[PDB]
Amino acid sequence: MKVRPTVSSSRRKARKAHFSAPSSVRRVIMSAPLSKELREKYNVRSIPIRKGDEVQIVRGAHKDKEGKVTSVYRLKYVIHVERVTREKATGQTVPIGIHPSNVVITKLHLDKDRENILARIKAGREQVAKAKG
Amino acid sequence: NNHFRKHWQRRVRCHFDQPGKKVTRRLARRAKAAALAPRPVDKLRPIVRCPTVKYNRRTRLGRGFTLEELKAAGIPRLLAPTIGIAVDHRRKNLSEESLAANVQRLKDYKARLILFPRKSNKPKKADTPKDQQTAETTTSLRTSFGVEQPLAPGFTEISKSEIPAGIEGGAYRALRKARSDARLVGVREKRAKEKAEAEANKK
Amino acid sequence: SEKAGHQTSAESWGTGRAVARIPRVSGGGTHRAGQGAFGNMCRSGRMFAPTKIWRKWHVKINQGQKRFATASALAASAVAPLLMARGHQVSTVPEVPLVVDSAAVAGDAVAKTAAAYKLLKAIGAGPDVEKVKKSKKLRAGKGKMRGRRHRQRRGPLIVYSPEHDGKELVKGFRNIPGVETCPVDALNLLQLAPGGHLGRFIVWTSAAIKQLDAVYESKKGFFLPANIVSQADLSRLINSTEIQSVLRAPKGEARTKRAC
RNA sequence: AAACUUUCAACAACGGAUCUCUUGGUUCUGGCAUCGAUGAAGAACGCAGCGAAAUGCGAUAAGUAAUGUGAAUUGCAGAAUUCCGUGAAUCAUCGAAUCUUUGAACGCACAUUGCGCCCGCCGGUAUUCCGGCGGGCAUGCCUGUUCGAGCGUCAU
RNA sequence: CCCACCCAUACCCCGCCCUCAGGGUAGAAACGAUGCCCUGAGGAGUAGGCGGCCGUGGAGGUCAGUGACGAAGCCUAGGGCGUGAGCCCGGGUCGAACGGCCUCUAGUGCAGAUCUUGGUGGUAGUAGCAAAUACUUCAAUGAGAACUUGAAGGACCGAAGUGGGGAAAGGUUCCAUGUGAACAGCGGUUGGACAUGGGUUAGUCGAUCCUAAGCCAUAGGGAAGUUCCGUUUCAAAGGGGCAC
RNA sequence: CGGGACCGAGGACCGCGCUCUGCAAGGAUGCUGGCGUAAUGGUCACCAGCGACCCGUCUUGAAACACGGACCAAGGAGUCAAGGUUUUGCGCGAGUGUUUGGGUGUAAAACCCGCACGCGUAAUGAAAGUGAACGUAGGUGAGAGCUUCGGCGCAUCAUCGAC
RNA sequence: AGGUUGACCUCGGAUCAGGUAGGAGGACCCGCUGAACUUAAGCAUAUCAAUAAGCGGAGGAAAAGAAACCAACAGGGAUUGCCCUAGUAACGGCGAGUGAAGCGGCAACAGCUCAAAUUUGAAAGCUGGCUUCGGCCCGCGUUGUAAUUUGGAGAGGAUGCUUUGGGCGAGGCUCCUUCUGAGUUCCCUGGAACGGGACGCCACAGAGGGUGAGAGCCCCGUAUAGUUGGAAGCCAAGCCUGUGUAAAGCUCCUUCGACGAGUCGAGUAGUUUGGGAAUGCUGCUCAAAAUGGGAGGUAAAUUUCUUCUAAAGCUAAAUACCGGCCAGAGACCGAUAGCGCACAAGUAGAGUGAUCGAAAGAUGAAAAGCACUUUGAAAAGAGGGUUAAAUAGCACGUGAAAUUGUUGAAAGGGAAGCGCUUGUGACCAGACUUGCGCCCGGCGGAUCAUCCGGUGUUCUCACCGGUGCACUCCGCCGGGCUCAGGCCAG
Repeated sequence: MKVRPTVSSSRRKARKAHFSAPSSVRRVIMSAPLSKELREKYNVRSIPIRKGDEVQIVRGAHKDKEGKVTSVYRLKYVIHVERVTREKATGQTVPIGIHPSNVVITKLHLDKDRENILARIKAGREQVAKAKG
Repeated sequence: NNHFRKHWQRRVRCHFDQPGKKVTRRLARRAKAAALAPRPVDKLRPIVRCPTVKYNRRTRLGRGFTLEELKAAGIPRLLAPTIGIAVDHRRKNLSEESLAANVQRLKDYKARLILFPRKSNKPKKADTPKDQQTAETTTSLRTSFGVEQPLAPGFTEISKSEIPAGIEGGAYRALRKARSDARLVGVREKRAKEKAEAEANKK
Repeated sequence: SEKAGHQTSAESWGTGRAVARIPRVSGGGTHRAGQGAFGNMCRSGRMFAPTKIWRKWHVKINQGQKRFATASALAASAVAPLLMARGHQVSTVPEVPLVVDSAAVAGDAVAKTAAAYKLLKAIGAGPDVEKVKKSKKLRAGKGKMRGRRHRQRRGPLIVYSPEHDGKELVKGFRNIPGVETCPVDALNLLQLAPGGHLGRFIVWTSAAIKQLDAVYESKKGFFLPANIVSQADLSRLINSTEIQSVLRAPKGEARTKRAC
C-alpha cells in the first residue's frame, strides 16, 4: 500500500505517463535483469539496456536465443537482437521486436559511464543492506 | 415558510471541506505551537461576567485585563503583552469583586511565570535564574487558567437553626410592593411637592 | 456540469406542417444546424433533473445507536456458529474469542511481516489468511476503470492496546492481505460487521481484552443495553415444568386425518 | 409448372447496435500567488534535408548557451561515438542569450510594407551627389535642472 | 294447442390455480413454525388505492463461484421451467472478462410525443436528363471515342458579338508535362478536376502627392463612466534677419 | 333389472357402518395384449372448419369527427433540496440531540469530548402581569384483564364537579 | 548706472536628469449604474431584485477593523467568519410575501499613526548631483521638515530605583540530488504464461502501471528509515564583548490638559431598508457648539441618568474563490454518454458582421500490411502463403435490426396478419436400456459373534490392536424365483 501523498495510484495517469514518457525516462523503463554470474560479480540486479549488450531471450517464441543488441527502439518500447529476425513476404530480413523485460543480460557493454552506474548502484545496495542490518 | 423565490441555486454553500479544513486548522495550530515554544499558544485572559439579566448568572473569559488590574498586580502595561497577558483599555472595574478576582489571577500567573533573560550571558534581577528555569510547563492557558466555577453552586447545606426568618409579609408581597413603589415613585413625589407647596402657602 | 446541454443557440421553428416544435440550432453550414437542442430526449441535450452536489450524501446516526450496534457486533464475534455463517475458516481455532498473549505482539516482536504471518499460523488464523489469499478475483464492471480493480474476502481482525502493546504490530500485519488491525478504544462497526453481516473473526491481545471493560466504562451517556428477553433458550422455556404443568391437553396432532 | 408477391431457414450483403476497452470528461479535496512601456494577453508572417496541419521555435528560427544524464534518432535519406568521452538524444533541467511585423503600441500615418526629423559610422570620383548601417524623436503627471514671461508684490 | 329436440363463460358434479376465513401442530423422534396438515366459501373491472415479484448500471459482504481446455456479446424451423414479466440449457459465432445469494444505491424498464440522432425501404430503374437552329467523313491516340486531336465539310455569333481589352470580385483558376479513383446529372484518352514543376522584371503605367463630400487627434468644455462635443476655439500653438 | 358416456382427487392404520371368515363401509384396482420407438408427446410451416375491425390519444354521457404513426437501432419524461404532516421500524426517555467546534486517527472514514444552544418539561393575556391538588389527583355509568369471588378496575367514552 | 541693478510670487518651454500610468485577467473582492420575464386573478405600491446586463478599481485574498459600539447587566469591549438568536422583532395593495440585531458557544486574535504646543541656546529633517566614499555642492523647506504628545492619555513638576548596543553561534527545519526486497525453478494448456499444478522466497514494500492472456519476487515504481552531493533562507541552546554621553520604564502631585466645520444637525426631494412612527445614502436650502456633541428603535417641552468621543489615517489571522498554476481522489460518465471538443476542436464549415459551430476512437502480440505464378488496360480476381485466427486485408475487434441477393421449402380466384382445434410434412426433447430382495452352486479374502487392553464419547455407545479357522461375515461370477420398472391400448 502506498503512503506518500505525492504518489498516485491512478491507472489513467500511470498509463498516460508510461506511454508519453520522454526518451530519458524510457531508457530507465527499458531495464533488463542481469544474469546470475553478472549479479554475483557486480552486486547489481537490473540495469537500463543499451546497444552493444549481449542478451539471451527467456520469454516468448524466441526463447533461448542469444545475441548482441543492435538497436534500442525507444519509440516502440522494443529492442532488436541480431539474428532474432523473420522474413517478410519477399524473403527480406526484418528484425523482431523484443521487450527488454523478456531478456537477460549476459555480457555488459562496458565503458566508464557504465562502470560508474554499476559502482553507484552496488554501493547504494550495500549501504542499504548495512543500514538495515 | 419557504424562502426560495430568489435565485437560490447561485448561493448554495456545501461543506464537503469540513474535515479538510479541520486538518488545515490543526496543522496551523501545530505550526504556531512549534513557533511559539516554550511559550503557551494563547494569552492569559481575565474572568468577566456576561451582560443582560439572562446571562449574568455565568462568568466567562474576557478580552483583556484592565489597566487598574495591571497596576494593582504590579505589572506594567508595556511589559504585559510581551509575557502573554492580554490588555483591554476599554473595560473598567465598576465593583471591587471582579477587580480582586482578576488581580489574584494576575498574581497567580506571575508566580507561575518563568522569564528567560534577553541575553543568556547577562541575566537581570527580574529574570528567572537558570537553576529554576527547568520545570514542567503548560502550553494551554485556556486549560490551565480557565473558568473554574462558571456558575454558583446549586446546592448547599445549613443547619436547621440557621434557616433565615425571611422578608416580613412574604416574598410574593415584597415583590408586589417593590413593583407598586416603582410604578408610584413619581405620583407620590408630585403629591408631596404639592402638599409642601400648600403648607408653605397656608402655614 | 450545470452548463451542459445549454451552451448552444437554438430556437423553435413554430407550429407548421413538417417538423416538431423542439428548438433547433440556428445558423448553417454544419451538421449541427437545424438539429434539436435543450431536450432530455435530444442528442447532446441536457439530462432530466441534473444531478447536484447538494444531495444528502452523509447520514447522521445517533451515537447511542452506534454504540448499541458496535456492542451487538462484538457479542456476535464471540459466537462460533456466526463466524462460520459469515464465512470465516475457524475450524482449527482453539478458542473463540481468540486471545493471544501480549508478549507475542508487544514491542517489536511482530514488527516483521514474516513474524506476524508465523504468529497467525501458529494461533490458527492460517486457513482464513489463505482463504483471503486464494479468493482474489478481478471485479466485474466499470470499477476496474474507476480504481476498484480487485475483490477478495475479509480475514481476521487484530485488536490490540496501543498503550501496552505499542503500534509496530500495525506495520507488521499491514502487508498480509485481508488482515486488519484496530485499537481497542476505537472499534469500527464497518470492520466488526462487514457488509452488515455479523460474526467477524477477531484475534485479541490480552491487554486489549483487559482494557475492554474500562473502554466501555469510559463511554459517557451510554450503558450496555438491557435485553427484552432474559432467557434466549425458547426450547427450555417451552418444555419447562412450570409451563407444561398448566397447559391444556392437545386438541389435535401435527397431521389431521381427512374426515370425508 | 415457372416467373412474380409473401412466409420460414442457411449463407452472403447493407448498416454500425451490443459487449469489452479508454493517454478523455465531470465533481470533490489539498497546496501556491507569479502578467505588462525591462513591451503583456492577442494577431500576422516565417523557420526542418525531405511538412500541409498539430507541436516547438524566431533570420542564433522543430532552435543557441549552461547544468544534468549517458548512447541514441528513426518514415526515408545522410551521418554518428575515438565507447574509456568537453558526449548522441524530437532527452531532462534551466539561472545566460536570441526573440521578425505588430498589438496598451509610442516620430506622423496605415485600406500605403507611405512620408518624415535629429545625431553618428561606413562605402561609391566626392565640400555639395547617391547608397547602406547604428542610436533616437508619443501622451498625461511627479521630483529636480536650466532657459524664460508678466507694474503681480517689492527693494534699490 | 301439443310432443320431442339444439346450445351460454348461466345452473349441477368433479379436477387444478389463487385469495379470504376458520382450526391443528413442543417436558419438541424437532421446523425454509416466514413451514407443514385439515375444513369451507369466493373469482368481471375504467378512474383510483394497496401488496408481491421480474429485470438494468454501480457498492459492501459472501459463494475457497465461472473463465483462453474460451468470459461477455450476438444468431438459432433445437429444448426445459414459470399464469406472467422472465429464467436456464443445447448448437453456431466469438475473443477477456463475468455471474448467483443477502443487503446498499440510482441518470433503472418505451410503440407512440408532426419525437432526438443515425441508418434503411416501397414509390422506382419511375418522374425525366426537351430554351439558346447542327451536325457529318477519314486518319491518329487509346482497353474503350458523338461530346480528344489533325485534316475535310456543313452551320451559328454577325461589330449594342458567342470578338478584342479593362474596373469590382476571385486568387493561381495562367503555362508545360503526366493521371487510377472522385467531380464534369451522360461518356471521356479531354478538363477551370487531380499530381509535379514553371510563370507576373517600370524614374516615364497606376499607387504613392493634392484636395472634394466627409472623418479623426490637439486646446477647451461635458459625462459616474465606457466616452461626447469641439477642428479655430476664451491656447504663451513661430518664422525670418542683423550684430566688434 | 338392463344399455351408454365422463371422471379415479387421496396415499400406513385410525371413522361411521354392514349383508360381519369378510365387504360395494373416510376417493381404482385386478387381468391381458402390442410396441419400446419418433409409436405417444412437442415445435415450426401450410391447408381446412369455426372465431376475430387499427393501435393509441381527445371529446362528451358516448360514438363519429379530428390528431399521431413508412421501417429499424440507440436514447427519451414525477427527479433533488429545504420545510411541514401522518404512519412504520429503532435508540434513549423527563429528557433528548457526539459531528459549529475541540481531541484523535491506519486520515474526507472510524473512535472520543463538552460549554452553550434547539425542541420538550406550563399556560394565559393586546399588555403590565399572574400562573395549575377540597378529596387515596374527585363523583357517577360503562369497560379488557385480574380476583380472596366481596370486589379491584387499564386504555377509552359520556356526564357532573375541582384548579 | 537708478529710465539701473536685483529679490520674490504666479505662470510657461525643453527629445533637459531621473521616474511613473495605460492594456490583459476579472472565479472570488470594492464601488457605480441598473431592468424585464416571474409572483401577486389582471395590475401603476409590491415581488423577482437593492439580481442579470453595462461602467470604473484591486489583491492573493479583497474589504472591514481598534467604538461618537452594544447595552440597561453583578455589565460587556476592534474587525471577520461558523452555529444559534430566528422565520423571531418588524415591513407589507385587494396580500402575495419580505425580514434583521444585541446577548450566548466557537474559529482566529494584535495593535497603532497624525492635526491641533515654540527646537527657539541654534531645521536638530529631506530629494537630487559629484564623489578620493571622508564628504562636498545645487536645492526643498519657517505659509513648518525632525524629536515630543494622541485621550488607554499626556504636559509640567517631585522622587528613587530599574532598562538598553554590537558580534559569533552548536544544533534543527525547508528544497532539489545518489541509492534500496524477493523465482523468470519443474510439469501441463497455449502463438505468447502473466492461467492450472508443485516446490520456494520477500514483505514498514500484496498501491498503480508495463511486459505477446489475471505477475508481490521479469521491469518501472511502492514501504521505511536513512544515505551521497548542492544552494539559499529561517528558527535557535548558548558564548564573546561596550556601558550610560544619551534615551526608556515605574510611583506621586497643586496645576495645566490644545482633541478634525459648509462638518454635525435641521428641513425638503429622490432612493433604500425589517427599521411605509424607530434605517442608511445623495442633491438643494438653512447651518452649530464647548462638559460640548452623538446615541439610548413613538412625536414634543422640562429635569435627570447611562454610554461613548464623529466630521484625518494604518494594520496580520480566522472568511471567499465556475480565473490561473501544481497535485491527490470518486458507490460519477464510458464515444448518440461524459465538456461543444477522448481525434491537426473552438478545428472544418456558415454568416457583411456581431456571432453560430459539427462529424469523427478500437487490424494484429508483432506489419508478419500478401513473395511468387496467372487472368485483366486498370481497379481487381484466382492460386499460393503471413498469422493462433484474413470467419482480423489499412472498407480492418465483435458485427444486432430495418433492408437486400442466392439457395432450399411452401402459399396465393379483389389484402394479409391473429384465436380455438385437427390433419399433413419437416424437425426435435424426454422416457427406456433394468433395479432391489430371497434360494442354490463356484470363487477371492478375512474389518463375522464373544472376550481382553488402549482411546474417545452423548457415560453407554463407539473406534483401534489381538482372538475368527471358515454351518460365520464381505465382495465377485453363474443359474432360478418374487416384486417393482417405459409408451399406447382391451
